[PDB]
Amino acid sequence: DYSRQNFQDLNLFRGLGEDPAYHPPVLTDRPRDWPLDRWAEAPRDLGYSDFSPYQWRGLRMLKDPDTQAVYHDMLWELRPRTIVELGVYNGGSLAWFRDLTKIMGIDCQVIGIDRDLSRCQIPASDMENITLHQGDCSDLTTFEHLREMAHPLIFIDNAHANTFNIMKWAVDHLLEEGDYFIIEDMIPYWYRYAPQLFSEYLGAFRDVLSMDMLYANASSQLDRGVLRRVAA
Amino acid sequence: NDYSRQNFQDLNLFRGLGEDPAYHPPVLTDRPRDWPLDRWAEAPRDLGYSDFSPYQWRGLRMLKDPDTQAVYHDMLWELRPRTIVELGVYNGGSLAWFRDLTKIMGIDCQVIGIDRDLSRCQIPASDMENITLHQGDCSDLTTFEHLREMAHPLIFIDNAHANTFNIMKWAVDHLLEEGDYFIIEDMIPYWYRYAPQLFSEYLGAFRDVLSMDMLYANASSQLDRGVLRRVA
Amino acid sequence: DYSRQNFQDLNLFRGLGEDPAYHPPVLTDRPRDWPLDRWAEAPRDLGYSDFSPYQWRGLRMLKDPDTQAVYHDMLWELRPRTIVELGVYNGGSLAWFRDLTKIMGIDCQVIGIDRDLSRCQIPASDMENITLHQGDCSDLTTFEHLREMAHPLIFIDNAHANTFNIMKWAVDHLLEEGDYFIIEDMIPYWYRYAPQLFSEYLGAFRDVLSMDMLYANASSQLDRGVLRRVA
Amino acid sequence: NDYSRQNFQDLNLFRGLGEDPAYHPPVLTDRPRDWPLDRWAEAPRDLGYSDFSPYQWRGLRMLKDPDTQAVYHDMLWELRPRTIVELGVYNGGSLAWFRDLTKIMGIDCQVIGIDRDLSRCQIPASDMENITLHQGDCSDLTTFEHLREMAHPLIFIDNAHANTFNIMKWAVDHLLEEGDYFIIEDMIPYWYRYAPQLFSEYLGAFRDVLSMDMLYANASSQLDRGVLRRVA
Amino acid sequence: YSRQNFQDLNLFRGLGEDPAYHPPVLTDRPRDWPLDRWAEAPRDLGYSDFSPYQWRGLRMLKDPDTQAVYHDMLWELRPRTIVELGVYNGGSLAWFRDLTKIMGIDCQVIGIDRDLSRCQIPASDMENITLHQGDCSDLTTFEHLREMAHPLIFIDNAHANTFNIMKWAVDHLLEEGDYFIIEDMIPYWYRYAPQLFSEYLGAFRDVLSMDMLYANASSQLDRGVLRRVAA
Amino acid sequence: DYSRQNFQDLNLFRGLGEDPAYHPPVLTDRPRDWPLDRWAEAPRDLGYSDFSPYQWRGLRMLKDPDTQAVYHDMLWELRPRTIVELGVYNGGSLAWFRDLTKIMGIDCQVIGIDRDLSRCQIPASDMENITLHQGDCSDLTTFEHLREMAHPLIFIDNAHANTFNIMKWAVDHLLEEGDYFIIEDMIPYWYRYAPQLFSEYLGAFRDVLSMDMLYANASSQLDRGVLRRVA
Ligand SMILES: C[S@@+](CC[C@H](N)C(=O)[O-])C[C@H]1O[C@@H](n2cnc3c(N)ncnc32)[C@H](O)[C@@H]1O
Ligand SMILES: C[S@@+](CC[C@H](N)C(=O)[O-])C[C@H]1O[C@@H](n2cnc3c(N)ncnc32)[C@H](O)[C@@H]1O
Ligand SMILES: C[S@@+](CC[C@H](N)C(=O)[O-])C[C@H]1O[C@@H](n2cnc3c(N)ncnc32)[C@H](O)[C@@H]1O
Ligand SMILES: C[S@@+](CC[C@H](N)C(=O)[O-])C[C@H]1O[C@@H](n2cnc3c(N)ncnc32)[C@H](O)[C@@H]1O
Ligand SMILES: C[S@@+](CC[C@H](N)C(=O)[O-])C[C@H]1O[C@@H](n2cnc3c(N)ncnc32)[C@H](O)[C@@H]1O
Ligand SMILES: C[S@@+](CC[C@H](N)C(=O)[O-])C[C@H]1O[C@@H](n2cnc3c(N)ncnc32)[C@H](O)[C@@H]1O
Repeated sequence: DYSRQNFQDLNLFRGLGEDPAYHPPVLTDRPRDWPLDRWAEAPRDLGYSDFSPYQWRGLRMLKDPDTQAVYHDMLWELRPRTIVELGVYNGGSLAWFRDLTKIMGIDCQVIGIDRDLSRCQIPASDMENITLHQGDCSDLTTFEHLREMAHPLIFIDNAHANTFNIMKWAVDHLLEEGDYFIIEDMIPYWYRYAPQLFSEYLGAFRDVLSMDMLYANASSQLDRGVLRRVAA
Repeated sequence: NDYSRQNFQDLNLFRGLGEDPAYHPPVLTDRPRDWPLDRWAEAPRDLGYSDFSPYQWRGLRMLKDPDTQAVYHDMLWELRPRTIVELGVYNGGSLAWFRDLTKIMGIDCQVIGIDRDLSRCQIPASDMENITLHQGDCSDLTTFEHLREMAHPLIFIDNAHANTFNIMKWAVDHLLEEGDYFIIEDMIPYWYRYAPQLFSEYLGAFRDVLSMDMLYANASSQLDRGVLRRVA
Repeated sequence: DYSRQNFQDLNLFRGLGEDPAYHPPVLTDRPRDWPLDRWAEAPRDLGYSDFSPYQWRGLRMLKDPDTQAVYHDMLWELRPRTIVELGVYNGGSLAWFRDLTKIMGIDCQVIGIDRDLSRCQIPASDMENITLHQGDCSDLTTFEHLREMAHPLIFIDNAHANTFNIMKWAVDHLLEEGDYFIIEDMIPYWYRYAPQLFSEYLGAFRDVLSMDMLYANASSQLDRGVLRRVA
Repeated sequence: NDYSRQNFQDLNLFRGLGEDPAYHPPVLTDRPRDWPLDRWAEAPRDLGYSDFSPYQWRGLRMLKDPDTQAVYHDMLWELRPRTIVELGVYNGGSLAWFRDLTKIMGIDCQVIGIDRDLSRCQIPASDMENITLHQGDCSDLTTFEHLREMAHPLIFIDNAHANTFNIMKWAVDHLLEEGDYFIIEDMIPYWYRYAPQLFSEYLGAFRDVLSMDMLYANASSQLDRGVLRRVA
Repeated sequence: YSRQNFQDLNLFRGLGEDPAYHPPVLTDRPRDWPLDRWAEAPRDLGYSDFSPYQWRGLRMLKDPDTQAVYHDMLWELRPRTIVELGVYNGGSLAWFRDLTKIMGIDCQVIGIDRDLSRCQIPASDMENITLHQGDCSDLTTFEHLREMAHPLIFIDNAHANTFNIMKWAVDHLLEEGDYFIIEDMIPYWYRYAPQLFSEYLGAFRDVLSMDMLYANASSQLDRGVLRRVAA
Repeated sequence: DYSRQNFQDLNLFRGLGEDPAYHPPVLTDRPRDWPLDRWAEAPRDLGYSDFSPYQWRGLRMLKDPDTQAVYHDMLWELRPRTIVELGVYNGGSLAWFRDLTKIMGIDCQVIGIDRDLSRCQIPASDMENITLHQGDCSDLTTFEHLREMAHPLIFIDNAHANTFNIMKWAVDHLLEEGDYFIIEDMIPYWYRYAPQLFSEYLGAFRDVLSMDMLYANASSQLDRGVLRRVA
């Protein structure tokens, strides 16, 4: 029935899905064990929904395998001492960045920054190398607090509110040479909707930032949003 | 160096809309408008401008694309609605359209337009016969409690997408009679990716009161599986 | 039925279909009302032939919505007083130009020309500002007989017969600075079969005609065929 | 003013035929015919000329593309035809091809050409063995009587497409035998797209006497769904 | 199954299990589809489109698009001698001979291979074709033939030791205007060894050239048509 | 020039490439730093050969990120105490498996096998729990010399010789309920090249092995190769 129900806002779920806990996909319309003597007879598509079906030790990943492939290459090149996500959801990306700099012999500090850090599904006792922080984007004191951080640094942006003042402040009071400011997912959508202003705003950074063309065309998500600092 | 001699804005605002609600025509960059016929074959065969939201009607911007337009023609012609409503307004270009078409078709419709910010609206006052703007939110349902029993048949369109199931719930129990439509543009395919289970339920609780109208349902990218009506 | 039925030269319908009168599409492999408790299991395709579904007030359209949006832009910018369609079929294009100019507030006179106006479907009543004309294109008296038209103006060829002579006449006798001559559909085809002869022809007009590259690439049907007097 | 005194031949004449029935091989424009191997990779990968009707056979043009040819090759092998009829000659390239193949295959097969206009036929007289041309129109069925009952089996091929069903009618009642082919190259899809109802109803008529040969019928773009043959 | 031996399915790579031509068979539908249900009939081919091709009851691994190219090439440059290196069932062999026969070309076909046993050409049908057993690794398999008339086309369908074989040809065989072609494999050699293939290939700039008329005209011959240049 | 040089049989590089050591991509047609005042005018294509540009801590990877996602999910479910790569080339996938089971907290011992181990690239400082063997697949001795190892067990065929015969001995002598046996890459090629046999051979194992549909369709490389043991 409809007349006895109250509905949520499914907008809260965009680019995220329902639940930050991992769901292990199950098959509906086929047996896991397909009989081999009917090999050709078996269906070729997935079996389940390919929305965001990507995990890391039972923790959901918002970055697809290609975006992972990029971040791996980038990490192995820069040996980044600090990696700062800005937008956390379930924390999987944080548990990845840690687990990865670890086997790379990079002693790295991974920092999450979300105003709501309650969706984090990481075990209490898996949090070696990590520092969370609560703070809204429209206030720049949030980011000052972490200025005595080792370099090289990679600032990823995954909320993307007040991003441009965060960039202006970054350049003016944080990024050393060849540190990465990365805007994930949205940059093309800003050029879709607002071409005149975007091309002005980005174009203002002409002399301090620049797109890194090794990584910038190498994944759907990072497409055209990977930046770093120059000498000037 | 233009970075610090500028204050930057929020550009998330323009998502789906574009920076200016007033119509500006396309202009050409890499070609002339007047291609010489001696070199007809040399002519570039691509468009020449942002294919984002080029469309228009009588000098006002239009967000419904030509296919969508088409569908609402066939729809209006078949149904002959005495009322159409547009939750969500922006430049009010689609209101002018709905009004002009019904007029040409001999239909005595009244177009309504419910926004919170009508300031963007662009129609000349002098050209507003059979159009009414109401202000208010999609959160609380009083915005709609003053919508009189206007004439039927009646088409409801959601374009804001906020609390758009509680507004569905109100429309079914208070307003829609047989044959009346209720159309969620744009958003139904994204809600289905981001919540396959929850959406399939919320939507299914209208089993006995609403059916998707296949004739128009799969005939536009914007109206894609977002066209519903009553059969009580 | 093979030893009885006699047949209709089915080439007649090449391009237009069987019935010039509109008939809404009906479903076949479907209910119209798909149940919402099965929303995710409903077909995604259209469910009816997408040949020419398009219409304008019970009249057939053979200008897909995209082409429709082009001429609209064109009509808005130019504000023409005359729009000569050439080839009528059902006259859906006729009524839709007169309707559209009407809302735009423009004093416009639509004129269809065709060797056969017997499939025109326009209601008797809805004929304000539409002047029909009978005559073959391979007769240039079809064109002389025309009284003087007002400007600015657009000339649309959908008959694609003896078209280059008709370009010669129109330039010589009718078209003014800024006026369009628009060949729908056919340009790429001629350029596919006779590329050498097509250029020869098109290129003669280099001093009197240009491709308006603002509209020229904005619709399959108008693909590289929107011309107008640069003068 | 090159237009003032240019004799404008009617361009509709060349529909799917071209300017000239005489074969002339294609010609490079933007690229040297011999490419230097030092710059191998920077050599362009697009054809070079117009893919409109590039094909040929012994200096005669071929309107039947290689996909269509393969089909005819397999059908000639299987059927070992004793007679083959073309309705619509043009340059008669297909006429030569059909005969040259039947000779190689070791098949006594008279080839026959029918056309109201045989002035474009390019087959030299010295190479006319086993090929009989025929002046005549489609409308007039008298034309087909003097097919002096040729030997079977037998492939009828409609390339003219005029009064076609009224030829089919004749052929069935007068010329075809258990296994003989009646084939309509190209049009069948276009008639279905233009006259959906009347075409099914017309094609339905020949149900008892004819079948589509599903082996060949989906086998080339040009022969597509128009390879028919005598059942029972 | 536990006392079974399984063959190397890589022996059948790009060839298939049987060198004989058998004709395709429809499983899921009738050969004779009924005309009342014409619109419901499958649009898809109806069987495996991997090497479905044949010439007079022999399998053809050259597909139609490639045959059209070789025809143009034969017709233009009447060759006195064609050389396949790679034979399989010999359909390319008896094809190359048959075309030359209808063209009035006095042309000798020769096929060379370490394995001929898979050849399906009957003895009655060997006129002007000649088989040879020899290995690529060994260059002395080839000098047997520098008493062969020109013009000459020389196809590589084997892919072993190719670059050494090319250089033997350029030095000891090809006269100006003659063809050496590599079917299928150049584009994979470029994929796999960008730097080494470009080298091995650009060594022959002073003696060979990519024929641009014949090169981009099939899948199989992609960028492998080469010929001898003016000295 | 050519007549001096010796040419490696370029087919040795089929599916692998020239250098087994990793090298990072190098841009040719663009700077690495594109200026922001002309962001919109930058190229959208990659900038290098997408042939096999993937890596893992300085070692090349021939499994693509898709395939690496499937192998993750698999490991995390099975927690294999033994993985067996059959074919090794640069040893990169050998390491990746060892690295990943390690951080998952699994005590898994990775095993590679090859006829040729000289290409392998893994530093000995970083060799923990990786065991190599030399041996042809040809010879069933290669495997009988393999010592007992712990389950659960994934057995990957990445080299594709004698692949079915190996499967037979794997089922008889090595595999156990729940253990895998995955033929990466080749199975879809064997279906096109040899359908009749490929089915008779695969289906001969119907009683013992099954296609794990959860992973067997989630990667173009693993596509329809993922088998697993089941009583
Ligand atoms: C939208 S999610 C990340 C999704 C990711 N961009 C994707 O689609 O792949 C970003 C997180 O940042 C938080 N967030 C949004 N705006 C913020 C702000 N202004 N300051 C701090 N956190 C914010 C949200 O609560 C949310 O959990
Ligand atoms: C997609 S635009 C409207 C499109 C409009 N029908 C047209 O085509 O011209 C979305 C509109 O919804 C309005 N809107 C967004 N959130 C709203 C809310 N919570 N309550 C009422 N209106 C809202 C915005 O002001 C905006 O004008
Ligand atoms: C394609 S239909 C018209 C299309 C329609 N007006 C539109 O806007 O899309 C072409 C029309 O031109 C007519 N026609 C064909 N040949 C003609 C000729 N030689 N002279 C005059 N009219 C001709 C036909 O009778 C037919 O009605
Ligand atoms: C497409 S061409 C022939 C194609 C050629 N047979 C082939 O191999 O594909 C069409 C031919 O039909 C002929 N034709 C057109 N109308 C005809 C008619 N009414 N009666 C007989 N032949 C006609 C034309 O002269 C023209 O040569
Ligand atoms: C692709 S098939 C030949 C294709 C066929 N001739 C055609 O025209 O399409 C490959 C052939 O090359 C032969 N071959 C492979 N390696 C060879 C070598 N090293 N020496 C001689 N022949 C070889 C094989 O015996 C096999 O017959
Ligand atoms: C696709 S690569 C293996 C990639 C491997 N997964 C990795 O990255 O670690 C193929 C390998 O199979 C090996 N190989 C080929 N034939 C073989 C055979 N008959 N016996 C053993 N190894 C063989 C080759 O030497 C080559 O190293």
